[PDB]
Amino acid sequence: DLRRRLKYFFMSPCDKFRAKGRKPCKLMLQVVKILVVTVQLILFGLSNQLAVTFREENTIAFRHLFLLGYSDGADDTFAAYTREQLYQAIFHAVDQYLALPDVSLGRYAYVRGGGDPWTNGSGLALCQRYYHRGHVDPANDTFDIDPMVVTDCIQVDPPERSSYKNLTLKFHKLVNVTIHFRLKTINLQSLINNEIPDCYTFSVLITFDNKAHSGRIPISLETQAHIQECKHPSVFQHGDNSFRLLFDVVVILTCSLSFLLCARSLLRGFLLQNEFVGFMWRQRGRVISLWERLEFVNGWYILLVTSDVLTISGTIMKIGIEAKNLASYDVCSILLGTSTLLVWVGVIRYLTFFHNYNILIATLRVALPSVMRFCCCVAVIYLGYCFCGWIVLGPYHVKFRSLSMVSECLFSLINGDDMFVTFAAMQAQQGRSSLVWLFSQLYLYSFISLFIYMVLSLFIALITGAYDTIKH
Amino acid sequence: DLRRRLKYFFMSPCDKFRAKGRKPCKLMLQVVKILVVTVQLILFGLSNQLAVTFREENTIAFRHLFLLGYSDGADDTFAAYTREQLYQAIFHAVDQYLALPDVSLGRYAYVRGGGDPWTNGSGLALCQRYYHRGHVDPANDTFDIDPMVVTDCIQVDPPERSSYKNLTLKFHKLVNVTIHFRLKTINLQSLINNEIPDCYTFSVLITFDNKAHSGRIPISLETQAHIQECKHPSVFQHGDNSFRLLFDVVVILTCSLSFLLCARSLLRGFLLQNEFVGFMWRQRGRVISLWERLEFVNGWYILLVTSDVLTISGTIMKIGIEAKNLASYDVCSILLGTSTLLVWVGVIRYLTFFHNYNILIATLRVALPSVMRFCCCVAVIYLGYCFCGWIVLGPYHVKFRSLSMVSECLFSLINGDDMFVTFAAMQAQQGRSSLVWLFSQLYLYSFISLFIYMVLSLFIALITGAYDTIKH
Amino acid sequence: DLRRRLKYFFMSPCDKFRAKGRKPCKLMLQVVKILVVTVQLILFGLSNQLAVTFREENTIAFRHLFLLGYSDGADDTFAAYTREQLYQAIFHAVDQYLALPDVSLGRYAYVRGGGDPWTNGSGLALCQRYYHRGHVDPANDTFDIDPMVVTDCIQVDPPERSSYKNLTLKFHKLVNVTIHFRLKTINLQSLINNEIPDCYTFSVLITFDNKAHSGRIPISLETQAHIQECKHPSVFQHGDNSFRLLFDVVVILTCSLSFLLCARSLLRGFLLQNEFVGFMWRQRGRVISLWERLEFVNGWYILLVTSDVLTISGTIMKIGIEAKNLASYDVCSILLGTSTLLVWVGVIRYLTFFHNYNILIATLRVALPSVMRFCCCVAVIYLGYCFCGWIVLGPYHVKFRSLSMVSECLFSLINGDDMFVTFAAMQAQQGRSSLVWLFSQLYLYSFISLFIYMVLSLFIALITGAYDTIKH
Amino acid sequence: DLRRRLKYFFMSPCDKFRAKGRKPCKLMLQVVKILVVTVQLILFGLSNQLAVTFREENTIAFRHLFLLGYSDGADDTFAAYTREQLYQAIFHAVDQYLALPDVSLGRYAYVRGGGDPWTNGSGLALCQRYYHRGHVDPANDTFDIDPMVVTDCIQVDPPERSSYKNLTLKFHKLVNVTIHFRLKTINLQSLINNEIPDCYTFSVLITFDNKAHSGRIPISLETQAHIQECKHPSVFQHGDNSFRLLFDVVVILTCSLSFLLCARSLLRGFLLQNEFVGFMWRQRGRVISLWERLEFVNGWYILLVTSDVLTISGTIMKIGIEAKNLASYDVCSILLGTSTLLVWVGVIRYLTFFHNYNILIATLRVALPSVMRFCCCVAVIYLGYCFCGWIVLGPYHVKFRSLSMVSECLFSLINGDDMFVTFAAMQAQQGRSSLVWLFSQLYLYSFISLFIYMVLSLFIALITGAYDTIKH
Ligand SMILES: COc1ccccc1N1CCN([C@H]2CCCC[C@@H]2NS(=O)(=O)c2ccccc2)CC1
Ligand SMILES: COc1ccccc1N1CCN([C@H]2CCCC[C@@H]2NS(=O)(=O)c2ccccc2)CC1
Ligand SMILES: COc1ccccc1N1CCN([C@H]2CCCC[C@@H]2NS(=O)(=O)c2ccccc2)CC1
Ligand SMILES: COc1ccccc1N1CCN([C@H]2CCCC[C@@H]2NS(=O)(=O)c2ccccc2)CC1
Repeated sequence: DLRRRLKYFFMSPCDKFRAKGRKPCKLMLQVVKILVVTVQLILFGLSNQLAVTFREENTIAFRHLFLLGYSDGADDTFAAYTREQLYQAIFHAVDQYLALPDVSLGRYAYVRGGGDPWTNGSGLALCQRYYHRGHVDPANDTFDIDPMVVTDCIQVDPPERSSYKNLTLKFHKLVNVTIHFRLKTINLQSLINNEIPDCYTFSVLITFDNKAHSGRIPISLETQAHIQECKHPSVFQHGDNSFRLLFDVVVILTCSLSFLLCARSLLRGFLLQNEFVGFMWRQRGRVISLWERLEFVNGWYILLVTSDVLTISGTIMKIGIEAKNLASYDVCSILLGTSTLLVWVGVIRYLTFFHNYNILIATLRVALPSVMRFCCCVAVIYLGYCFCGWIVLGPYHVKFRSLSMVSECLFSLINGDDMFVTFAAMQAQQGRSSLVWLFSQLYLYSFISLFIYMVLSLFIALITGAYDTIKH
Repeated sequence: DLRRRLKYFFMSPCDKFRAKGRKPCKLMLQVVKILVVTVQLILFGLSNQLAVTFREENTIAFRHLFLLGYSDGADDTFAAYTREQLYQAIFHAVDQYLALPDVSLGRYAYVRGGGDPWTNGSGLALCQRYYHRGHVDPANDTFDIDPMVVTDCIQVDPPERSSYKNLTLKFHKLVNVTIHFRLKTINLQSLINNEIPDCYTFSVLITFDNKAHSGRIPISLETQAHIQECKHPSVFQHGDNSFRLLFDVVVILTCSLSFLLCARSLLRGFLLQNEFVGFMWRQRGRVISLWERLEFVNGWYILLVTSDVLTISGTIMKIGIEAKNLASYDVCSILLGTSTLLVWVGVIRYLTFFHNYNILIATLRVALPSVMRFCCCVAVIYLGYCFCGWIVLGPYHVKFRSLSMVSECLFSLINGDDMFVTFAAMQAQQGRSSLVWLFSQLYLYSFISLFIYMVLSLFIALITGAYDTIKH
Repeated sequence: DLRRRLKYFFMSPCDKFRAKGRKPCKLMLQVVKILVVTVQLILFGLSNQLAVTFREENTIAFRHLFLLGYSDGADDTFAAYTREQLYQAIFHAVDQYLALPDVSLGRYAYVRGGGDPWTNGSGLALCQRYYHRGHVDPANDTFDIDPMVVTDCIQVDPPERSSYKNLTLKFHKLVNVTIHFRLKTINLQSLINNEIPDCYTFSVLITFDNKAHSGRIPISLETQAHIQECKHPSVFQHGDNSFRLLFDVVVILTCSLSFLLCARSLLRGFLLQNEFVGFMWRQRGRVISLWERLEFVNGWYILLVTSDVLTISGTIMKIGIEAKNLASYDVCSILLGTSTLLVWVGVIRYLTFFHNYNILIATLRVALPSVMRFCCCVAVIYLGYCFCGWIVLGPYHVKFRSLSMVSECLFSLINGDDMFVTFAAMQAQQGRSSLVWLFSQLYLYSFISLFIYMVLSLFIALITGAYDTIKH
Repeated sequence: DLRRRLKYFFMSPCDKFRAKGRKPCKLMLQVVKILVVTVQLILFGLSNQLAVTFREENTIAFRHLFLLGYSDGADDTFAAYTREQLYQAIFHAVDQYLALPDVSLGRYAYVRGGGDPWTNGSGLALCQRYYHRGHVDPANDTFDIDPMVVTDCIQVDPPERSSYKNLTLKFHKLVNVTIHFRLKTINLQSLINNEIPDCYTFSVLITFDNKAHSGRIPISLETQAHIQECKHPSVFQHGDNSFRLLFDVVVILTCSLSFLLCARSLLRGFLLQNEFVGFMWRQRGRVISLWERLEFVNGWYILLVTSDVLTISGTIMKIGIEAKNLASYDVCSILLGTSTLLVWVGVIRYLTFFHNYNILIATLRVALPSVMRFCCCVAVIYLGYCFCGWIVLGPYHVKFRSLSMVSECLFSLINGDDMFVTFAAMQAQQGRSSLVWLFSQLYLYSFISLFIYMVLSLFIALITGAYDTIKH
């Protein structure tokens, strides 16, 4: 009765073909879906790479043009330690902004005031932020402070093809000094794709930051690009307009077809399951809390459904980005990359049809639960070690400041990396604190030994036991 | 008779609940103790982090302000090789100290003489130490020396809102030159916590050190902070005065309750044990030297007692530190971190109640003795290698100077780290000493091979044998 | 009948010697072939090393002489950011070319015009490439561009024992600026071999590259040597003319003899096989699709034949290179190195004659298929991870730009290398993109854990199972 | 008969004590020998360390004083690229030598002429070496060269408490330029030991090396110390004269006693063996080629004899060094370190008396032969890979120049070190040679995979099989 139905439902594709029904249509559909998803991802990645290089090189040029005394490397630890140093840095930034068209190797254009910092007609705004009242006096031990940041800002307007040299900076109340301006470029490098009308607008922010009030003011330069269409389309675009959008709609249609087929199959499985519980109610025998009624389901279809949902949701956003006003590449790239990862993991299913590959897969499937329980135990011990190391070695070593950093350092240590650099960093404070040095010796030796000579060996033992159980 | 008593004593908590007695009160007490200890540690660590950053940034500013020709990095290998170089360094330090209020980006205050080096009214003291009699003469081979360090010191007093330029430095008898001064700051960064009255006093020591008499005088700058209350309290402190001290007394009370409960339980175990030895004296049978009468004890209660002792002893010192005159963070942080590590290791006990986690724990408990015996053997071989490597490769390579450094280098080598850097450091003296180069080749190859291909494999074999014994 | 024939065919060499036939002639021929191939490779490698050092040192001297502001290291990140910077770099290059004979520490000679860039009488040609029409205007959003690179070039002729200072560089249309010149040297270092008439001609190309149009123009110096005979032979060459060519013809003859013997043996095996299929047709029994009729063959003879083909094909090209007009060392070195690798792998055959070494070899031969199937599964998962990591972490981290680079980074990570450097590189953008930072944490932890604690353990399990099957 | 004798000969020390004979005299003698050898090694190492630091710091001071434009680091890649650069370097060296007493921070003394380069009265000799006849002409392709190095040298005599500025350097025939001078110092740092009369004499050699004739002349500074007694002894030496020599003679006597006891024991074993072969000749039974007659011997006594021979031979040389004219620390340190390594390995013998440690030792003793046979096979494959990698990647990457360097790089790669740095170094020439880049990809991936996933797994399998055989 239901015997033949469940037989066919649990048959492999080859035995299905042998018994009844036509060829592996869904299987070759999934093959072509793998192909189109990978090709789409590669096409997206090449263009993103070629635009990221342009953005980075323009930022490097901006740093070398506007930061005084800047040299490659040293992007951190670039600061000011003297009032004249800070004044010279600020005045150099503003003078280079005013001299840009005569000295720069690129071609930029000024942007007149159209936002919050820039008033009408101004292209650069240097704004300083201080406290409304501050009477810091390290002598007599009195400060008399009320934090309410006041902003006093100057606007500099550029010339066409003074009043900032009178800046007084209020060093004892200063919070930060910032410089805002914008520069329009044209990406001529886009003559390979012939999609040249990439017509950027960089927003440059130079920050002189005085939060810590340490006498050391770090200096930074961050930028933000805003891509557009540079009012000159369809010179070579007649041949490339159709290809990208047609490939995107092909991907969307293939993934929607895959989703509908897998939904049909999952509904079929659900109905067969509910038939089985009823007919087992008929004889009313071997029933338990029924956790295996969930084992009736097919996990590969769940994986496939998730992958096509992610693929179509990311392809919609890619369509929006590459032509329309969508500017959010992070989420789109995360969606597309996760979908491609899942699509490529879904080949393990085509490998479990053959006996030997199925042995190698069943070994891991059998070993996984013990691995996760051991991961619980090791989790708790490793978290204790992370807390102890953070709290003790934080004040002395910069690799142990954040909990994320101490976690990364320990995870690198249990795999053999930066081990002697860590040990030497600890060695560099023996004279400062012999007690902390001795604690660091005990801590590092104990942790590395316990986690390399006793935990990884047990992971190996678990996997080997699983392999032996499978091969017998 | 005693059968039911020992039954209940050795029952698990679930079977205890099933047989007689109320709920796991001690177990949930230990859970809330884990929680409060971890939260206290995190609260302490955040504030220590935020103060250590301030101290470090002020020290960096001091180095860049007072050391002549100083650049980031190069904190070692910063020295002087010429008399005019040393004179210019000293005079630059003193001139920057005198010019600080006009040039510094921070706000500091001078400290008039109140200690040993500083006489009345002086803020800076540059003191040179030489020998009482020294007639070093490399020619004729005569030195005629009697070491008795004499200190000749100058005091410079600062001005308010000369006599050191006449320094003669006695280069052939010099031991060191030092510069001592103090600077008062106010930690305005403490406006997040609103606990702003952190009103430091840095003690800066600039050392020109001539111990080796090599013609190379290294120059260093060390500082020491002395936190205080800056005579302006209770502006926002009304809301934060109670929270920290209340949390500390809550931790103290929870840990004292835990300690008393575990002491009750350990006394119970002792009395049951002494009852067992007597009733076994009654029948007078299966008695040996009685090492298992100690196996009657519960190690988890020992761990818990140690952890609460450490926690309360460290919380008392934290209470002393954060408000009173206690300034010793090293011991307090070590105590708190060790207590948190032990408290988080104490969850393994809650995992050994279930069968599968108990298998994973019993495997390690069974494998530990063989691991420690193999560690004895490997100890002796590794110590021989450390001695040989130190004595032979010490004179040529700086990674092999100290016994602690050669031990760290070898422990990193047996785990795959800095291996090629070590080999290349050895390669860099083939022309100097072919014999030492060949010895270093043999030494490094032999050690790494013997310790990677024969010792770690035996650790794996021990753990795998233990796992197989447990699973059968 | 055929029983004795197949007995002798499958006998080992020792049992062959015991039963019938003379000594291991082919085996000792292969031994002397190993010897001569290794000696030839070493002789070739020493001379290539000694010439590569000369080429590299001349290129370093060229960089320090012609690049303005160049310092060791910094071979990348050497660029120009200002019009005057670029002009000064170009003029410094040309002035140093004109001043070379008075300032250089080597001895070079000028090469008058004999090629495409250099017209008659000119030694240096500085050529700039721009667009035929370009109206880039970042303001108003208009570019009006048609890419057709026009080359405007200047020729500078050197003096014997002006007109380039009038260069205008067209910065808004520029593609690149190049400088071409040649310099003749004589390798006097070849007085050890006494093969001194190495009389080079370096072609130096200095590129000022403006592809990205970023405002940052990287500057590079590449060279190309062209070895010759410097019209002064046979001063010491009478003793060294014969040795190299005689050794090369000895290698050729030995490898041809080896090839002919192995071809005889393979034909013998083929004829015995075709006799076996016929006589099995006689009784007409245990026949299948006959995959073992291919197992009749000897793989070691295939390896040997390939190795002698590669050796003779590379020795012909080495003969051509070292005296004649052949200048292609890459292919010759690849051929010779592959042939030497195969010749040294062919000793495993001499080890499989003894029982214990044969056990160690048969273990690997039995474990190889499972290893390759697991490599298929791991291939697909690892490729999914590579695609996801490239697409997501490409825009932010330079180790993830190319697919080859992300593959190398992941392959290094699963073996414990640059792990914490990767983690810290990710940490450096938490403030920029918390979302990408969290994704990178999940990604790296998941990948390293899955590939270290579950895949390598299964490789170990496969090899251990194979060893246990072999030893029983 | 002989049964009781062989019983006692093969008894353990505890069973010997139980059966007949007094206490473990030889065993506690070996314990005190371990102690004295380790203490002697430590005492030697501390003093060698403290003198090596002085030598190194004086060399650093010499480099910073005499090399023009020298900065810490950059000890390689320090060269000259211009005639005026070389002239200025030479003249700066000589001027600093003449100005030393007025500018140096150490105290040095001039050494008048008493050797080969220095004639009478001269302290510094700058000598240039060129060819007797050289007509290098890169144009016309003619060199006309006969190598016969002629030395033209200048002598500069120092003043007391010109003619080198007229140097012409013959740049087209130059081989090298050298500068030789000596400086007497006094090690005042030896006031801790009070063994102050360490009265050195540094021989400084500054080499301007032009072997390659590349236009790049590297510049180096090497020194050589010559310790002496500085004509002022026995000021504090009355208390330290006896201790070192008494400890050295104690070590010599202890090691000679150990050697004589072990020689007695080995002769005893030989005589018992020769008795056994005779009495087995009596019954004339179970005799073979008799490899076990050598198994009659005790390897621990061989190890001990070698260790005491090395210890006494190195202690004689240490006695010679620390007071007499012996100046060869390399051989002495090698002897002492090897003897200490052997003495500390000799504790494994005291561990094999107990059953569990003996199991852990017997596992390794049983696994060693299979390990060595697998090492033969892996040897041959790894040597093939080394040859191929050297010959192919030598011309492009500096880590692959020497066979020793490629061997160190590969041995580091199979253990997970500098793997991504190697891969990136290869990546840096994709544009230069795509073919060599592709070969390097195949080469590195193949090697690392074959050696990590197939060879170390087999080492683990061998050790695990040995452990299982021992535990059953
Ligand atoms: C794909 O997941 C895995 C897949 C296969 C095996 C293990 C994991 N693991 C490791 C990955 N995760 C770690 C992330 C970083 C910190 C939190 C976890 N460290 S841990 O539990 O103290 C730890 C430390 C050493 C060894 C085993 C666990 C936790 C699951
Ligand atoms: C938590 O302790 C452990 C826990 C689990 C396994 C091993 C240890 N070990 C290793 C940690 N300790 C080492 C500290 C540094 C020097 C002294 C010891 N090195 S060793 O005995 O020559 C050595 C060298 C290689 C492998 C095994 C021992 C010694 C106990
Ligand atoms: C000599 O070949 C081998 C010999 C012996 C064992 C394994 C291999 N392998 C590893 C070498 N090859 C890799 C090259 C780089 C990327 C492509 C392959 N990576 S992988 O299949 O995702 C992978 C990742 C981790 C472990 C096992 C496979 C693929 C065959
Ligand atoms: C104490 O000796 C050992 C002790 C215990 C195990 C192994 C060795 N080995 C390794 C040490 N020696 C190596 C020196 C460098 C080059 C020559 C040899 N490399 S290898 O035979 O290709 C090779 C490569 C990978 C794994 C195993 C052998 C060769 C004996």
